[PDB]
Amino acid sequence: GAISSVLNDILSRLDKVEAEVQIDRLITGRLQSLQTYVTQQLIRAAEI
Amino acid sequence: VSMTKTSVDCTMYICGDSTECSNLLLQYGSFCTQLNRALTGIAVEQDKN
Amino acid sequence: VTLADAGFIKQYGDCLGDIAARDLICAQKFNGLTVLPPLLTDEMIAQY
Amino acid sequence: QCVNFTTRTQLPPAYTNSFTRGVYYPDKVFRSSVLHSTQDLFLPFFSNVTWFHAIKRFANPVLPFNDGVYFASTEKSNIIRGWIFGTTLDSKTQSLLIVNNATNVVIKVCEFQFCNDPFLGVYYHKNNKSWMESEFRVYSSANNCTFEYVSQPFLMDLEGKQGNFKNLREFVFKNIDGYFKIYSKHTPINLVRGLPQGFSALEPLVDLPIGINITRFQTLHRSYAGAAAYYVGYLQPRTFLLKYNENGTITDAVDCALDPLSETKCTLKSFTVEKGIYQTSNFRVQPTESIVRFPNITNLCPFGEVFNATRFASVYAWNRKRISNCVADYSVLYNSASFSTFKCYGVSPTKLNDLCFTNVYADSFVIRGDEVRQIAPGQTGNIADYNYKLPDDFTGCVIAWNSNNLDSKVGGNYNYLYRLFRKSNLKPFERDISTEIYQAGSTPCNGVKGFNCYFPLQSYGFQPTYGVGYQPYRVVVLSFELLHAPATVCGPKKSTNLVKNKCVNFNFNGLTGTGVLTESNKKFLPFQQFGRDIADTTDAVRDPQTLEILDITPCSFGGVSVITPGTNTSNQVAVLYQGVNCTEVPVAIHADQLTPTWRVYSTGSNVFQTRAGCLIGAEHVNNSYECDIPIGAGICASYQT
Amino acid sequence: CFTNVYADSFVIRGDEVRQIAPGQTGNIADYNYKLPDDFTGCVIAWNSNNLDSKVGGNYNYLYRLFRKSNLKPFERDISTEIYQAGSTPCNGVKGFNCYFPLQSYGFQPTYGVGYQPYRVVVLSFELLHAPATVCGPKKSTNLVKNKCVNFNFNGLTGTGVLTESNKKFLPFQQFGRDIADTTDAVRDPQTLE
Ligand SMILES: *[C@@H]1O[C@H](CO)[C@@H](O[C@@H]2O[C@H](CO)[C@@H](O[C@H]3O[C@H](CO)[C@@H](O)[C@H](O)[C@@H]3O)[C@H](O)[C@H]2NC(C)=O)[C@H](O)[C@H]1NC(C)=O
Ligand SMILES: *[C@@H]1O[C@H](CO)[C@@H](O[C@@H]2O[C@H](CO)[C@@H](O[C@H]3O[C@H](CO)[C@@H](O)[C@H](O)[C@@H]3O)[C@H](O)[C@H]2NC(C)=O)[C@H](O)[C@H]1NC(C)=O
Ligand SMILES: *[C@@H]1O[C@H](CO)[C@@H](O[C@@H]2O[C@H](CO)[C@@H](O[C@H]3O[C@H](CO)[C@@H](O)[C@H](O)[C@@H]3O)[C@H](O)[C@H]2NC(C)=O)[C@H](O)[C@H]1NC(C)=O
Ligand SMILES: *[C@@H]1O[C@H](CO)[C@@H](O[C@@H]2O[C@H](CO)[C@@H](O)[C@H](O)[C@H]2NC(C)=O)[C@H](O)[C@H]1NC(C)=O
Ligand SMILES: *[C@@H]1O[C@H](CO)[C@@H](O[C@@H]2O[C@H](CO)[C@@H](O)[C@H](O)[C@H]2NC(C)=O)[C@H](O)[C@H]1NC(C)=O
Ligand SMILES: *[C@@H]1O[C@H](CO)[C@@H](O)[C@H](O)[C@H]1NC(C)=O
Ligand SMILES: *[C@@H]1O[C@H](CO)[C@@H](O)[C@H](O)[C@H]1NC(C)=O
Ligand SMILES: *[C@@H]1O[C@H](CO)[C@@H](O)[C@H](O)[C@H]1NC(C)=O
Ligand SMILES: *[C@@H]1O[C@H](CO)[C@@H](O)[C@H](O)[C@H]1NC(C)=O
Ligand SMILES: *[C@@H]1O[C@H](CO)[C@@H](O)[C@H](O)[C@H]1NC(C)=O
Ligand SMILES: *[C@@H]1O[C@H](CO)[C@@H](O)[C@H](O)[C@H]1NC(C)=O
Repeated sequence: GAISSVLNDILSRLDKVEAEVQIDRLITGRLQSLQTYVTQQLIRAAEI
Repeated sequence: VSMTKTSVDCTMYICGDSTECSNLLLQYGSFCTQLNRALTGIAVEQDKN
Repeated sequence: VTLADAGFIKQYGDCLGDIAARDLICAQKFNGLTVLPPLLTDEMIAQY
Repeated sequence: QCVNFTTRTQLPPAYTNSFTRGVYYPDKVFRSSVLHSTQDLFLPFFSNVTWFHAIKRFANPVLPFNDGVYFASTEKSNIIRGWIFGTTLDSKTQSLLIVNNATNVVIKVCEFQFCNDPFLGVYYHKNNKSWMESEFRVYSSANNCTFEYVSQPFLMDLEGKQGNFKNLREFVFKNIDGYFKIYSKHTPINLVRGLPQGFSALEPLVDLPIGINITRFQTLHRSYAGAAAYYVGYLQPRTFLLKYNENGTITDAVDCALDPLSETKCTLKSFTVEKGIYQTSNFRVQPTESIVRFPNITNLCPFGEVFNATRFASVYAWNRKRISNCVADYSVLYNSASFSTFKCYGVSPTKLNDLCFTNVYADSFVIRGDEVRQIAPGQTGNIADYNYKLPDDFTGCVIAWNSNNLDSKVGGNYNYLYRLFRKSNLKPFERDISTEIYQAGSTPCNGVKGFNCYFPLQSYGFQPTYGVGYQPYRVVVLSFELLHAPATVCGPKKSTNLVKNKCVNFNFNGLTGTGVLTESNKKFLPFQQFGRDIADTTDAVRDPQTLEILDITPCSFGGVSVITPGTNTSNQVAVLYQGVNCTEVPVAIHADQLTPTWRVYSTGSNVFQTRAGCLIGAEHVNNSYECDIPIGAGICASYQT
Repeated sequence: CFTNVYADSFVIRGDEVRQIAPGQTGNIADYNYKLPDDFTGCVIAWNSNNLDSKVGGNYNYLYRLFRKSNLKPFERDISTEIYQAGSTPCNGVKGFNCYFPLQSYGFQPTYGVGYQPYRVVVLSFELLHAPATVCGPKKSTNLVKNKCVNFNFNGLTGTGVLTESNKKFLPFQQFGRDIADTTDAVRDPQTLE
């Protein structure tokens, strides 16, 4: 839901107040994407 | 008997070479240390296995 | 068995240039995903 | 009066190792029995602290104050009376004075013309048993001022009395966010000449709202058989981990980036580290400079031909002008107070000088002032519905101002019109020129008009009597698209020489990033500006001044693990740079920067390559043993004779 | 309650009142009054032509137009050094493309809104994380211990039992915090226990 996926593109085109509203998304979406990977790897590690 | 050990740099993944992103990531507290601790736990266990 | 990324030193000259177009583990590495080597090598496991 | 006594009197600058000084309570909050981590301006542990000593005749140098200062004096009998702070110190800029005098402290902020060799001094035993501070030869004039304080004398002559020991003052000064924070501590000390081994913390003393740029400072000796010395350290932005004991006193600390062991202590959040190997904050090479590469176009873009045109098109037939092959400067638009409204989408106007544009169209028209709201994307109303729709995902700026003072006429201006009706609401960036009669009644119709068969346009008779919201507004929309294509409009930013095979902060056309550039062999077609990775990040670029294609690679980085016996067995540690052929660690010299500030280990001979990375500060031995601490790929490490 | 309060007061044109908010930009914000990115406080403004706009022009109200660098948050500059807008260095009272750095408002009551003068006040406190020095009209209650109560000290509200501690807060400390960053202890503002 950010205006771009490229982190530097968000910074190249927005001011230090409006950028954070876009960056919080990329952070919250990426952070969720890691928590899914690590949960799936702990469950695979439990099988191995 | 094992699988590939992986360490994921949670700051470089989320905020790749952005300092202003890294200052926002710090607002979420320990989650990158929890992810690093979990993947280190898996990695140490592949040698134990 | 086709072992993708054993972790044995990607010394940049094998990961930039012509190979970089055809090697997905260089994109993984450049995004901070690192594959670590096993403690016991494929020789030590062969000796045991 | 000011006096020209002698000179600076030789070279007094000495050096010392500031062990564990300049730690202070980071916030006005109590904590106890806790390991607390804080990021602030702090004195680094084991820093190369500067030293000055009184031995006769002497003077005090003016010193930098960059990022804030730690000041201390090893003292007896009150020679150090205060400090001067500022940036020119000569009444051209206002500056700060702190002094303790025979009545009391002063803190004052003025356009001081300080003396070149400022001094204070006392006359001994002047027939009244008192010794008296007649001299205040510190400034000639204090021409204008903005802050004053006075109260009492800050002379806490401590216990033990009469100079039985030496007395250490410590101070920390942080000019941040217009507020000059002072912290301070007093302690007895008995060291003959150095700065003392041991731990102490500074309380926050006063917070002064002085509002001045301080780049330099000086201290103030008194004058008249006693002798004294002062230390100057410089703060840096760091992370510190503080051991608050059960009384809530900072009893010990770890400087989180002093050395690899201190960084493991800061990672595990403990003063003891168990025997093992620990991953810690990952290393990266910093950029050695910047590159900027915009097209070498020079002709200024035709903004006057849009914004100061003779007559604007009518909003049913809005004029589109293409701005291309030219240099813009959006600051000379945006800082012009003449614009009543200037709002942007997908960009902020402050960035329009940092960035290039694929192609640009200016759309230009006149509308009523209360309809200016209708020009923004997603809107509804006669303009937006029937004759000028922006797309739901527009990027660009809309800019508007009233033009009664140019285009409103007492006999009525009627050359400006809009469409009243349409069969269906228009697609974004459509233009409809047709004059066909609109069938508002159920019957078909023909000819010049019918009953409930309207002429489709409706006009406005702008007259300068009309109120705000009924006046004419000249409006322009700048409608660019960004970064995904070979741009030809740019800000006034000058390009640079290019450089390759080094880490650099690059910027091509406004695509900012950090990386190492290389001569690629990718065949980009003439319509392609950037090449992308599976991760949607840019991995190659066509340079906009010499038309070759450069590969972008992130410059060297990898994991750092620290190897240790238990801290109660030893403080020696070894570093594993995992994934690295470390013939680069010689390139990791601290001439340029690296993220982990420590780099002593790179000294060599104790460097060993492994399939896991390279291991530094541990010696390779041929005889095998049980695996004590596991590195990887058959290698282990251990602590032994 | 507030740690300490400062009121900032000044005059600007009404259409530049938008520049006083934090993160904003323009000839006021960039060159003479910047708020910090994390400002805590209130910005308050009103037109004052009816008190200090004058038919010949008021010219006692001035604003900086040039500076080598944009000023830091809550910085103030009194300097009158000539600004080198041209490529040459220069000296004296003026030169070609060397400007006196200030430019005056001229305020006459004929001006429209946006050009009219506004008196602006900014209140700039920091809250609760330090011993407070000035606040609201709320009357204190008596105090009670060893019972559950809805407490409120200096505006730090919460619910708990209150008890005589033996923690030694230093004179600069108002609150203790737990490992969890919750308030664990408080120094009472009427009896300093
Ligand atoms: C130490 O430095 C101080 C700052 O320069 C200096 O303070 C000055 O003290 C005198 C005497 O009190 C003041 O003079 C005024 O005192 C009261 C003010 O209400 C009036 O009754 C007097 O008529 C007179 O106006 C100065 O104004 C004051 N300066 C400032 C800036 O406050 C001390 O006197 C210095 N002490 C020594 C020993 O030098
Ligand atoms: C927190 O601050 C406390 C106050 O300074 C401090 O308590 C003090 O500790 C000393 C040493 O234990 C006590 O000295 C007495 O100890 C016994 C009698 O209890 C005797 O053998 C000694 O001769 C001597 O009389 C102090 O009496 C004691 N003060 C109080 C008020 O209890 C704590 O140790 C401090 N805690 C930390 C971790 O710093
Ligand atoms: C706080 O005071 C500082 C000292 O005056 C000031 O730093 C100065 O900034 C200017 C503008 O950049 C520098 O002038 C030079 O600018 C560049 C190099 O930075 C050159 O191309 C120019 O030819 C020119 O020589 C000063 O050299 C610089 N001084 C120092 C010691 O760094 C800050 O900008 C001031 N900040 C505020 C908020 O007032
Ligand atoms: C302190 O030294 C300065 C020189 O560094 C003196 O300034 C000079 O004063 C004479 C008049 O006495 C002038 O003719 C010179 O042109 C001045 N030179 C400069 C560089 O300004 C100053 O007068 C001395 N102070 C005292 C009290 O004698
Ligand atoms: C700084 O001090 C100077 C010198 O007193 C002040 O300049 C005077 O200002 C008044 C009022 O405008 C004039 O009548 C004088 O002729 C000025 N004198 C000189 C030598 O310029 C100046 O106003 C003060 N500035 C501040 C902001 O305090
Ligand atoms: C401190 O820095 C100076 C040069 O600035 C150097 O000569 C001196 O040896 C340094 N001292 C230490 C302990 O590194
Ligand atoms: C002694 O004190 C008085 C009163 O302050 C003063 O006038 C006199 O000058 C002092 N004596 C000397 C030698 O200064
Ligand atoms: C538009 O006209 C005004 C008044 O002549 C002038 O100040 C401004 O610089 C002009 N802008 C352009 C882009 O022509
Ligand atoms: C860039 O500048 C050089 C030197 O003036 C010139 O030869 C070259 O043609 C320019 N590049 C382009 C794209 O025109
Ligand atoms: C660590 O070493 C100290 C001596 O320096 C000893 O008293 C302590 O018991 C040791 N602890 C462990 C866990 O080895
Ligand atoms: C290990 O032994 C070999 C000979 O087998 C020798 O060349 C090498 O130098 C030895 N290793 C070290 C660390 O000296």
